[PDB]
Amino acid sequence: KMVVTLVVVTTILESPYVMMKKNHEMLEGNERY
Repeated sequence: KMVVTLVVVTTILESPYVMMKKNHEMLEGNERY
């Protein structure tokens, strides 16, 4: 075929600031918290 030619945000689990979700093991990304 055609061949070519050549922000880290840290935190800690504290209520009510950052808490675990219900389906935290069933979801991924930034929606886990």
